[PDB]
Amino acid sequence: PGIVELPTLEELKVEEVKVSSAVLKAAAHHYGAQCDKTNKEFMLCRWEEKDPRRCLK
Amino acid sequence: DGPEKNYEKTLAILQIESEKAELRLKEQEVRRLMRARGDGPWYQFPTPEKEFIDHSPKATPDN
Repeated sequence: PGIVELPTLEELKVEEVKVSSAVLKAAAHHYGAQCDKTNKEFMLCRWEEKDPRRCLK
Repeated sequence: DGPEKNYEKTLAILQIESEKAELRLKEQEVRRLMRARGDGPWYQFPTPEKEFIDHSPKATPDN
């Protein structure tokens, strides 16, 4: 009965990494130390709030 | 002994059996209501156990 809300295309238009998987596995251990605060905030929101639509930013 | 004994003993027996009738019919209507709607202690049929659910953090968020 209730409509689903969804974000628009421009609420997802984002500058992407465009970077492969070995380039990324190599720098994993440094990306886990630097850029950990934002990543862990995103994780806490994504698991505390069970909605993707509530964490795009 | 006399007539008073028989008379009043009969009265006692009569109140006993009248009360028993009252309670039997009451029990019938009680069971009827309890089974038609599970508001009461009886005819509460079992449901799945609540304490064996895992509430911990999962592997995915949208568990």
